[PDB]
Amino acid sequence: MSVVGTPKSAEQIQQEWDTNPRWKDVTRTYSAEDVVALQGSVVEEHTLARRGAEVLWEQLHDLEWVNALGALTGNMAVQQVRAGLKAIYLSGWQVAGDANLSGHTYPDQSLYPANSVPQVVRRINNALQRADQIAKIEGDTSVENWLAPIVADGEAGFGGALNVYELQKALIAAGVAGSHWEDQLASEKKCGHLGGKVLIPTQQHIRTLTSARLAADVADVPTVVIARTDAEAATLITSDVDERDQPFITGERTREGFYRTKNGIEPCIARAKAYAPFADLIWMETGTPDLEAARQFSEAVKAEYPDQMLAYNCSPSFNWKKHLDDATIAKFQKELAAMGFKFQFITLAGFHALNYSMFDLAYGYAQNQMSAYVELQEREFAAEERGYTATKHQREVGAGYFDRIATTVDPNSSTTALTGSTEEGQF
Amino acid sequence: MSVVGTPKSAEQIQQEWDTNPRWKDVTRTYSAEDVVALQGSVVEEHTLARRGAEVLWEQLHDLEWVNALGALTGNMAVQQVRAGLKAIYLSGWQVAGDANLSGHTYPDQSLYPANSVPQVVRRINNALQRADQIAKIEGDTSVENWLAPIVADGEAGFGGALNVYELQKALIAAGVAGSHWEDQLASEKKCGHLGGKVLIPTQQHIRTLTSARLAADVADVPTVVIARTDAEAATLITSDVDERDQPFITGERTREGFYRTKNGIEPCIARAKAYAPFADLIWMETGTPDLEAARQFSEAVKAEYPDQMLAYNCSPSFNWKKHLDDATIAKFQKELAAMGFKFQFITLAGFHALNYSMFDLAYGYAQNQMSAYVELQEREFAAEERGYTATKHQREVGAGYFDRIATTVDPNSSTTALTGSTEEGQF
Amino acid sequence: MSVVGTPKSAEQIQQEWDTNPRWKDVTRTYSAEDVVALQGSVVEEHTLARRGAEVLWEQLHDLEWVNALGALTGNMAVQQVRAGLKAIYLSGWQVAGDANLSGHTYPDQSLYPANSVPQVVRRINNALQRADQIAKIEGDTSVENWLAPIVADGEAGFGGALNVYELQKALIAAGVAGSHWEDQLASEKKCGHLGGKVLIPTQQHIRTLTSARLAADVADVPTVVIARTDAEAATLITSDVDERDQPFITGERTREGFYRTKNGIEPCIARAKAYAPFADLIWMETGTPDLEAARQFSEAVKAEYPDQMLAYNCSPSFNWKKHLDDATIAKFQKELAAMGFKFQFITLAGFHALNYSMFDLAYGYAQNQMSAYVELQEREFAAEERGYTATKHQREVGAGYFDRIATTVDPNSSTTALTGSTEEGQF
Amino acid sequence: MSVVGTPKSAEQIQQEWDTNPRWKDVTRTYSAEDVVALQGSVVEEHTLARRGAEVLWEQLHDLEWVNALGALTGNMAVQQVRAGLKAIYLSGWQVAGDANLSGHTYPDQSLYPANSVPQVVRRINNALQRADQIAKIEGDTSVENWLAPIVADGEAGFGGALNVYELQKALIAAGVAGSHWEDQLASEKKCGHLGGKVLIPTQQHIRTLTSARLAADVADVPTVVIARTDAEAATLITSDVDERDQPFITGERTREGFYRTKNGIEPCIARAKAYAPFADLIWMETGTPDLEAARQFSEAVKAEYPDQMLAYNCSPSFNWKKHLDDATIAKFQKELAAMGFKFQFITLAGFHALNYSMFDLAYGYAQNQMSAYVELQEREFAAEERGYTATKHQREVGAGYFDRIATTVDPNSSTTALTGSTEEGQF
Ligand SMILES: [Mg+2]
Ligand SMILES: [Mg+2]
Ligand SMILES: [Mg+2]
Ligand SMILES: [Mg+2]
Ligand SMILES: [Mg+2]
Ligand SMILES: [Mg+2]
Ligand SMILES: [Mg+2]
Repeated sequence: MSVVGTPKSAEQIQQEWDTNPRWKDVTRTYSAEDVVALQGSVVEEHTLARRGAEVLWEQLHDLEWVNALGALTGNMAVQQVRAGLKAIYLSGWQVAGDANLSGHTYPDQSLYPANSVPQVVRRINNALQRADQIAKIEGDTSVENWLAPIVADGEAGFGGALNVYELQKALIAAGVAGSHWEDQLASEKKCGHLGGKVLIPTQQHIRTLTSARLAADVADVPTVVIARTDAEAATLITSDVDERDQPFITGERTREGFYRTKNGIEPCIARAKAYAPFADLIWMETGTPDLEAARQFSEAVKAEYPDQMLAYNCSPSFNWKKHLDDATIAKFQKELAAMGFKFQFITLAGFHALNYSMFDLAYGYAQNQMSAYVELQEREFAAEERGYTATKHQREVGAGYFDRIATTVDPNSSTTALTGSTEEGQF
Repeated sequence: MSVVGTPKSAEQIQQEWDTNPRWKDVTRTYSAEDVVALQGSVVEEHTLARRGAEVLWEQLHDLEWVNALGALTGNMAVQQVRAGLKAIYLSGWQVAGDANLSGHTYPDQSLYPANSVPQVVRRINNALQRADQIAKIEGDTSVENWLAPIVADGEAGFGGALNVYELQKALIAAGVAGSHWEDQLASEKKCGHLGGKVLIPTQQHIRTLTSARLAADVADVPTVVIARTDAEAATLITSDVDERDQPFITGERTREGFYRTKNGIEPCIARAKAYAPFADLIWMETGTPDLEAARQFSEAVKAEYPDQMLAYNCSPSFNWKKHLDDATIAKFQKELAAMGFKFQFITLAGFHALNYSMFDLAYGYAQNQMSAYVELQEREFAAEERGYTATKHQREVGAGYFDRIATTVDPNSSTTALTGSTEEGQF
Repeated sequence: MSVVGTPKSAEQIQQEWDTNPRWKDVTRTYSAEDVVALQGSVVEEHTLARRGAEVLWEQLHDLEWVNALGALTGNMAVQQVRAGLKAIYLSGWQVAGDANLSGHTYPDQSLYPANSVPQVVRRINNALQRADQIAKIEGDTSVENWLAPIVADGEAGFGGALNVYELQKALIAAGVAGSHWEDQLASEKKCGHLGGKVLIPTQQHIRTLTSARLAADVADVPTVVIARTDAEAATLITSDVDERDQPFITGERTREGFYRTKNGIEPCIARAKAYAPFADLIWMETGTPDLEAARQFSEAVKAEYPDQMLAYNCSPSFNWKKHLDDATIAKFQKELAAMGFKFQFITLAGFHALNYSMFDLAYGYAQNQMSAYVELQEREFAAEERGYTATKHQREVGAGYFDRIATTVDPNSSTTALTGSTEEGQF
Repeated sequence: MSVVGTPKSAEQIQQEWDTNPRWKDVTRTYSAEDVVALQGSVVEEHTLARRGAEVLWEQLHDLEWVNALGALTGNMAVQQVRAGLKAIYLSGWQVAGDANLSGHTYPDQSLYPANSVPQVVRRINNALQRADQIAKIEGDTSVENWLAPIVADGEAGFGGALNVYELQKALIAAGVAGSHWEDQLASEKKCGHLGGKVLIPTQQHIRTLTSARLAADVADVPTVVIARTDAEAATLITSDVDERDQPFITGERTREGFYRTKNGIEPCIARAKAYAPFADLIWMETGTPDLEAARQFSEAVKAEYPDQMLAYNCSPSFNWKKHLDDATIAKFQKELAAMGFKFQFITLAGFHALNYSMFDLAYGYAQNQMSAYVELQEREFAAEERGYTATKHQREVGAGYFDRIATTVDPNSSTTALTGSTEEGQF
């Protein structure tokens, strides 16, 4: 028949795990033969997941740090990369608020359908691919890599280890470069800066990270796996079964049967160390933007795992100027990078950028009608020396690219779009 | 064996068409008994489509005009209402560019799946409903009508009269208030400011408008029907069958078999007059923002149909200051409204606000990291004086509303969200 | 200013609760005031949800029993109603196997996206509405109610009370007549006839049944709520916090933190008694089709709630003729109805009818090609005596209905479908 | 900065076109450079579309003929392969009737959203992959190739050449092996055996076929392209612009402006010869199942293109025994295969199998309840002799495969599914 997509043998997988530096301090408690046993007789190639994960991993080592902003539409990711950024962050909060498959607006509590983040990963890749296609026919080489790696939110996995597995597999099918997984109970998941957070036992989250790595291995892509702990603020945990969690149990219980637990940096450091063999990066959620609390967490973890890369949420859920002055804000990311926070991200940047700009425009328009919009259009013209291109919305969205398709099919077509447009005539 | 949703009698519908001022100069070439024959034995109520269409009809007569901005996400629509706007425009261009069900970025050429605009109508209504629910528990009466009427883009119907019918039916199921339909060939559809436009015969567009009205009648809701002509710039038409079109046919053909046709305001005036018995509002696409041309179109149509309301596209596809001075720009919508342009809209407002604001934030972030974001957050704090609420993003997307559900189910729940949040603590 | 969809006042809600016999023995632990506070200023009418819930309720009291087959496509439900059944069963197992929004084939473990069953509800209603519409234009009175009530699977709620609330809300929006809810941990959910099941505490399932009733009340519809218990086979429970479950707790614990518990009919009886004030019907999963065990459960429950209706899963996961002779199989559902099992259903009827018929067809087709298909067509022709209509597939699917739309829009249309069809000329 | 998915060079593409026998008689009116120009800087690999197309092309040359049945769910394709079939047919008609993204039941008139068939391609592939995964862990080698090639319906492209391009690209991404395209007007598209069909000019369908090859070239996969002509029965055409269609134009016109045209075998032969350079297989719809008419068509076409493979629709829209005796029926497909009809398919097999099997079961269940279902279950047990496996529905849908995933993550998990199941205990 055909040999397309034949899976590798267990031995070839094993040699890769033994010799490739990518897997240096990666623990897999399953075997290579286990991976092959799950792959069927055909392995689909996942081009964008492979390329993204590779590029992300190199970047995490070659750059002083990799930073990103949350993107919830395709055009958002295109502008992030046009503006120079080298990675995209796919916030689950933002998907909950304004981009999930239920169509509803939700708080950040794993309420939306579990395939919602994968769909947005696919959307962002499609949008980047379109900018890449448009840049090629225009000879625009100002952007080196349109296909920036995407790091996406797996939340608490929407259930057990098998829901984790399927989420990761879907994320990879959509072309994700990395994914993060937090040690909360899925059925009570919260934004790390909301209350009512409930942890799961340390070993249960190790199962989740093992499942996330298994799905990437079965899919044969080196996806970046990020472990997040919410132990800094959570005062509840589902069980005391795990001996590593028992030191923090207080004995008090809730009507639901949850266990009260002592929160803070101490559970966070211990969970980071338990997750380290199972995590390419480690992220601890914090209550404030504090370089000193971050140094304290960082140093402890590298004390046992010196090569362990970390990740930091520069969260809009912090009132930044209530806590830091302008000098500290301006150095914040650079300082974190020195401590080993190699991936830093503003989770809700898209939500705030979108909501503020539309309120600003709409309130102007409610008072001044067209004068309000022309101010925006003039700001857009001005931004073109900075590299902005979306003022010409027709080309920005592919009109010239689909013209090229139409003339490739029929060079004499009288129904192409850009010729005779007001964009060609006024821009 | 229930009375729920029993359809009306023919006589009942007929009497409504005869007596309700809503149908003053509305021609239906089909009968009431034709409508009943298509309704089965159960007629689903469409609450939001009914309320939206009735509210929209009133505002078109009570206000001096109705204006709106394009919205491509739910949060966008929420901010427009929060800022005082009383209607939402749902642009098909923006759906093609950044919000359609294929996942791809597309030029405005009817490339996306035909149920994409219905899905966004449903999304916007869900979002406005969430805001309405939150305001109610917060005792916030600052907005009188959260459920602003949505006017949505039907494009060229994505095919024949039955595709038109199904699109209108889906728009109504999602809660649309009004829909607009243009006289282009669906297979060659363009943004009215792109080239390569192909008109369809006058009678074929009357068929489209009749099908949109029938679908609203069968759905038993008074949807506002908007007729759009693209004849100002189109120099192609599919056929010379219609005697009303023949005066502008030149006899030149293209290789695809299209007919060349003399473009300009004269064909728009003739098509407008032909569409007026079938259209609640009439919309002529133009190539520049020109108050004198608008007046010429308006007076010509009103000479025959004095009560005929018009709609105008304040298009971002115009380079506005290259054509008008700030004085005229400032008075543009007010002047148009006096000529009878009672619905005016900026089609791509959402695209440009989203793309510009993200490029701006990202560009600063690339050079100054957290300092660029804190600037945005401080702008958001400032805008609270004008009624902005999204700085508190948790309550904005319904964290307090879902807490209320949670404590309604279990008042002693230990896992509610706002108590202990950094938002409760820092905002 | 509009009165469309204005919410009721708490007093109206209270009076309906106190006076409607629908709510005779129904406990609500929240107030009518609470419900109103969640309704915003507009309540969408849910026509099919209201009509189907009312029809379902009346049928449960007017017929000896209501039976149903699992349906996973719209055409399936149409054929069930055409063949005389009076309710549709919407199996979550079948959705996981062959009709969920991930696009993947899954075992029955709550792996698919949580809006999947709602989408199939909406689909089934659309298909029944089409059959209804066709029947009207055909003058076909052979089916008195095409819109048969749909009873759909809400599984273990896909998370907490809030995930339950959103699933019930989406089911109602899609037009469901009733939904069922089982006392398993969502993250380890199983088909009742699979091993490895984990119970939640009795109170937590009461919270679920309360959440489901609350969403029905906030959506202003009398949805039938079914409580399912999995305690006949489950030997694991998440916690020993509820004193009603402690008598069955052994005290040993698993690595996951689960508690071993003594399974069988006695925990089912106790749980059923605890659920009775919050469930319109009660369902205990069993390991075999056994009338004697069903009698035991019915007698025990009814000894305290004599008017409590029960549901029974006539499961294809039983090897029927391994456990009963043809005489017992023939009387099975009649005997169950005499014991109060008023809703009875074959969950996987659609999966087995679909899978066997296609294997049988394809096997014959591989062997004798067209001869195998002609055998099917001839059986279809022979079934017309019994009322089968789908041999004429064009009309079955609405070609004549859309011809009626087409000729309503344009009575002179030269592109209608059934005239000149091979169906008109060969059938 | 990665070599993953680096596009081939134009010279590499040219060499394959010049030297690979797959492209022997394939005309491309565009260039290899035009293909690279559209590829961006990264080309995603489409494993299933590549493997499927390669297997399909091989099977069309190795086997006496390749026959298929229409499949509208994943389980349907699984049973077709289990029973020995080597290809799957994906019918646009069936998607309209029971499996499209609108949720509605439609007649076969391109009413559904244009990404519906790609979604079903992706679904079928997912379902075959799961059967493949299950077979591997079961040690089941009874099926040589679970990933049977999929031939899917592109209808009339849902618009112009760019709609055609996007549908082919979406079909490829979902993993299709071949796609067929008909010379009908998209806005008036019909099932070949409905009336009211409108042809488009010969050259316009060459543009569609060229557009379909271009998309496969840009996606770097050798998708099989089938050309369908509806000219046997269609009496209307949009235009007389093409001199190849003028021999049949009568001069009369309809009120819509369509041209009446003389239908039959003669325009079909002229159109097949025009399409042959742009089609891997050629299909003419017929009004009856007639071996002599089929013979005449093949001989006339092969008279000029001796190697041109043909495709034939064994349509359930024929009343088979009304036209043919059992002997002709039994030999029909073999006879066609000797004429060059290498792909033969029963389009609506799934619709009729699904509809008849559910009516039959439900009618029996209405009369005799469980006796009727046990009759089916016993037939399923009996079919196991023939290779049927779905009586064990738990493993059929992957309960064993997900158990293997669960015990790869945690070998001592206490929540696996098949151990303790009734399927293990009773089957
Ligand atoms: Mg998140
Ligand atoms: Mg590590
Ligand atoms: Mg538009
Ligand atoms: Mg009018
Ligand atoms: Mg179930
Ligand atoms: Mg009760
Ligand atoms: Mg078809």
